[PDB]
Amino acid sequence: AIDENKQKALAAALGQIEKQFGKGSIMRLGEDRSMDVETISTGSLSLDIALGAGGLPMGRIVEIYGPESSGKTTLTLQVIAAAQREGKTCAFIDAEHALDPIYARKLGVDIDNLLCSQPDTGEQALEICDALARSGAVDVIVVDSVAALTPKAEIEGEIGDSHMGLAARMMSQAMRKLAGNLKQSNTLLIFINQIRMKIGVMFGNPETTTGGNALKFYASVRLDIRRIGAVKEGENVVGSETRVKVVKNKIAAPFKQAEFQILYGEGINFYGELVDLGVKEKLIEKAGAWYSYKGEKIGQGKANATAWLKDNPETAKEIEKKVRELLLSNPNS
Amino acid sequence: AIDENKQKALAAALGQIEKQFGKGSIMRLGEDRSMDVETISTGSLSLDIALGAGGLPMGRIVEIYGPESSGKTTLTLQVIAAAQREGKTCAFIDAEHALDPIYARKLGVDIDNLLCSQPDTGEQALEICDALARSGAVDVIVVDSVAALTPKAEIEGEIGDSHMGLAARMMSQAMRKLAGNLKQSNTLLIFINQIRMKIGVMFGNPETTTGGNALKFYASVRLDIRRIGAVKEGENVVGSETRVKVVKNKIAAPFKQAEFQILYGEGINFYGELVDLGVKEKLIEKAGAWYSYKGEKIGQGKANATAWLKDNPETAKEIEKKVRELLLSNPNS
Amino acid sequence: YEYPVFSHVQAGMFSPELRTFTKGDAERWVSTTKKASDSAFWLEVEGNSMTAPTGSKPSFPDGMLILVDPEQAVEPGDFCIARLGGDEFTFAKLIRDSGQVFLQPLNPQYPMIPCNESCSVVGKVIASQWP
DNA sequence: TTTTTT
Ligand SMILES: Nc1ncnc2c1ncn2[C@@H]1O[C@H](COP(=O)(O)OP(=O)(O)OP(O)(O)=S)[C@@H](O)[C@H]1O
Ligand SMILES: Nc1ncnc2c1ncn2[C@@H]1O[C@H](COP(=O)(O)OP(=O)(O)OP(O)(O)=S)[C@@H](O)[C@H]1O
Ligand SMILES: [Mg+2]
Ligand SMILES: [Mg+2]
Repeated sequence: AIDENKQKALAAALGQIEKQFGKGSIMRLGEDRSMDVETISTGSLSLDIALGAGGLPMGRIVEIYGPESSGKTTLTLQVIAAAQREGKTCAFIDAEHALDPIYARKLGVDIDNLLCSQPDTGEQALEICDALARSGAVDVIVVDSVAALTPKAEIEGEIGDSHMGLAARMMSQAMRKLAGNLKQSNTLLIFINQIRMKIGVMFGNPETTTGGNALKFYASVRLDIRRIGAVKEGENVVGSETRVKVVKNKIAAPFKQAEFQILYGEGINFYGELVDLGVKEKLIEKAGAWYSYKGEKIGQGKANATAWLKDNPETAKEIEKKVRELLLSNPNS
Repeated sequence: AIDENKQKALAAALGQIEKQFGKGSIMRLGEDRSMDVETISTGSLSLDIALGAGGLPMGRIVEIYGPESSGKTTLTLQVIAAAQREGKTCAFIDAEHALDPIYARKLGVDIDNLLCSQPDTGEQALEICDALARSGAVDVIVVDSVAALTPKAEIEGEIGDSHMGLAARMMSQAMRKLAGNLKQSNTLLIFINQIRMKIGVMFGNPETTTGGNALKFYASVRLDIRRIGAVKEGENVVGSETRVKVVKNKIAAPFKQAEFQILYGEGINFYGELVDLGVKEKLIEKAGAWYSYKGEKIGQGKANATAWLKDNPETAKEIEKKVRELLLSNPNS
Repeated sequence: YEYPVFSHVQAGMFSPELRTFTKGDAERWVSTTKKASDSAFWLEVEGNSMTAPTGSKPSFPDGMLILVDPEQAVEPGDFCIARLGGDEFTFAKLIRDSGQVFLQPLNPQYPMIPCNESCSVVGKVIASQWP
């Protein structure tokens, strides 16, 4: 009786809403394929495992922050290169004006197909990001150094003028205007942030990000990257040991962390990640300081085992396939 | 003499008003069954206790706000799942464009029946909510992050353009147009809000919510939800310790607090809430770290007690009925 | 130097504070020799939970004004104003014992306040004046 | 109405 009337009224109101706003304006979440979460590789297998879904989600906002030389730009460029290897077009908004195209080419980024912008003001940078997202022809956008997103009024004024909450207001408005566009065009916007000092922190580090509080609410994934050591080939420092913490995750469980090596000129050491992950998944036998695979001793020390894995592509593919099958909780294909 | 004339005049005026506006236009407050307060479970028993009347009221406006990853969406989806278990029809207005359908399914939400809309503009969102309320076939509507309710003018504008109070005026008009419709159709509209910083607040609350001042007045219940700790299974963080403070209540006493755990992939830990409420209500004995029910030692620590109460459905239901009888100030008919 | 006087702070309960204070608020201004920042303000104590036993100083009995400077970092062993959940405030001394933050009172009769992640330090208590 | 910053 009343249930049939309710179903009729629901159908009529739904049809009215589709007529007023569009075919996809409202529908059941079960049949909504635009709400499916799709992810792309971050260039680090340990990070893809720590992210739960297998990478950074498409159509969302991602924040990567950390101290100086912690690896933010390198990790972001590895994400860009991995996306470009899958035929995607990417853009890099270099607000800090400190992007080296030769290093990006060294990390594997196709420099010729990478859209780069060095904006004068933060409003211009966010307008360029909005235009690229609305176009739908750009899959990954990176805004280097959110802290460098300077308001036009701040640029026009002299040093010493107080612009109270101007950047925070601008970033809040940008988040408002960009969340829907990014979701509509399935464009991944990665904001790189710097770390700033903070008063009264009872728990955790006495640190804060720049640009205000809106990016905390709007980011689907927030990554805390830090340099936890050095990689040495004898006496030369050839890389850095980096830890990435997933302080926020909207597509999987948060607070997982990843450890990998950023080797200068090469980027994230994928093969070192393979060594460590095969060791942890009992695929590679760890006998003190000696590493072995299926009985065959592959070498001693992490560096020599990584060199061996470079030397033998087939066992590398086998270990990678087994680790990806065993550890990735959301396989797509 | 004088009183009879007054009664005659009042009866004539009442009849005139009913003829002009309708049968239920005016009547005594005591014989108005439409004005009775009807509540639905929030998915958290401690929150049902804190709200006084046993849950969020039907036909009202509810605001939930807090910091990032405080559990606003999870609490909302637990409310939606609890309502859907009772056969109600729910709608999710995802203005943030950051809803995971799979995680919503994991929280118990009937995804195939959850109406989902990702509006382009804030006016479109509020008009969809108004149409759903006027339909009378949707029981619960949630607007995720009214901070993302961007006015059409602001969306069509540029980054950095000033729209003073435009979202606030739009939310004020939405409240004015929606309060009566929600009351008439007995639809619960839940607004999720993000937290911004007040500049210049030397002491007191340093935070506001987005959207202006109208939501503060029109909300019957306002919930301040925060993450107060972590739930760890030794090393992995498997959940969060959550506090909810009822900062506004039009249906019971405010400023009561609710503590519960949000487990990732499960939602609100109902069994842990049952354990704590039984311990408080002298039903479960706690000797240091030992939990015991009627002499039988059920486990050591909160997690073991929760697991034991999960493994014994009969005693769980018994404790749940006892707690619902005892603690509920306003047990629903 | 003279600073605004803003409401009261419960010493040992984390009591809610309903009302928001700007520099333009408050009709009470109290002067002292302490050279604090321009965000410093006075808080008057209602509560005896931070009254030290006689013979041990410092002590903060009910009614005395405490100067709070949010621009000075609070280290363990110092006196501070702590905010819980954005709305609740307390006046206790801060110690970071065993890696978990605690607010302990100067009165043994009152318990130590555990701090969660929703707790932050409003400022450092740097002066004391009777009204 | 809007929003931190070192
Ligand atoms: N052109 C380069 N050649 C070799 N090593 C480099 C080069 N550029 C950066 N590195 C190193 O790569 C590591 C990470 O560099 P980045 O990705 O620039 O770090 P970052 O997080 O961007 O820090 P910033 O931007 O300088 S504050 C550091 O150890 C750098 O020394
Ligand atoms: N898909 C998911 N899988 C596992 N954990 C999740 C997932 N989505 C959210 N969580 C966690 O669940 C907790 C509550 O998350 P939410 O309900 O989204 O809170 P929230 O207030 O909506 O935060 P926002 O919307 O990002 S500001 C957090 O600890 C999240 O990290
Ligand atoms: Mg950089
Ligand atoms: Mg959410």
